[PDB]
Amino acid sequence: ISQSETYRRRRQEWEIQRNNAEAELKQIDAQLKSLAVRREAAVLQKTS
Amino acid sequence: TQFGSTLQNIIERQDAEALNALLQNQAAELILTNLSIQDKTIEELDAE
Repeated sequence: ISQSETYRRRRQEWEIQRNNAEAELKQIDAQLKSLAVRREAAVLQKTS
Repeated sequence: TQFGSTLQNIIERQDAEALNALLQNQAAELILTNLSIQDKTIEELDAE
């Protein structure tokens, strides 16, 4: 039972490390969007 | 001579007012581009 519950707590830490990477994928995808707006403000300055 | 000095004054005032009307039509064009860059600054802060 102690081996069966060591493996359970190992899976529960894998779920936290899975959700840390999923929240970082959604964060970098939002940083790619604001950088796409920073480039459009640099093309309008190029037009200016 | 007095007609020629008067005509020289009018041409200088003509080219000084034709330049100032050019400087305000150019300043009214750059304000449209700088007001579009500010739209991309607010759109960035909604993306941040």
